[PDB]
Amino acid sequence: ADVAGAVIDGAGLGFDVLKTVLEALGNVKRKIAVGIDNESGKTWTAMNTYFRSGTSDIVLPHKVAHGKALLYNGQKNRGPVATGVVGVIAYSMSDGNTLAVLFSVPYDYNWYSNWWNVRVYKGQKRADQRMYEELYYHRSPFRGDNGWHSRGLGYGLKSRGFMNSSGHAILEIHVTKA
Ligand SMILES: C[N+](C)(C)CCOP(=O)(O)O
Ligand SMILES: C[N+](C)(C)CCOP(=O)(O)O
Ligand SMILES: C[N+](C)(C)CCOP(=O)(O)O
Repeated sequence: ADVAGAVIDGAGLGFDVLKTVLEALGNVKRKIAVGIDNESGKTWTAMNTYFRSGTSDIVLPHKVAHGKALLYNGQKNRGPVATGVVGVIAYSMSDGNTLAVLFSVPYDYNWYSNWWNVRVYKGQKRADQRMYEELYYHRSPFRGDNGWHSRGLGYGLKSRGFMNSSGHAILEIHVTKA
């Protein structure tokens, strides 16, 4: 089966492949499978993931051509620590701007919920705490509510994505030319 870390045909991205990626992480309380389909017309080059909470043992897929999707994952920090998997993925686009994707899969659903977001930043900006705070608090993230959400991104692009509500999370995003 396709694995986290791979770049696949973007038409092959879907819940089945992400479920498999999520299952392959085994028995961990909070974990996420992330798939982002690049149909933007331009190549993305990975910069970094800012992990606010949690970690990954997967290399952030380096080059993602138009027509390809990346597969990735993250998991809570090891041991009983009551924290989840929360972070921002940042890819450079060939126009000199940055594609940023927020994911948040909190430890405690009594206080918090799943959220995600997608935004293009002007210039080359590495993912960091400031970007996490902007995307989570101020830039209208979407709830992981087991439903799809669309939004135009500017820069000739639009996004359509889905995230479920539970702590074994899947996040599937398609970035297409608007
Ligand atoms: C809930 N949060 C997203 C604001 C902070 C991080 O959550 P957690 O990793 O402590 O659960
Ligand atoms: C602060 N806390 C993480 C122990 C519980 C949640 O409080 P709040 O951040 O929902 O106000
Ligand atoms: C994410 N948010 C800051 C826009 C809404 C509040 O969500 P949460 O932190 O209470 O789960």
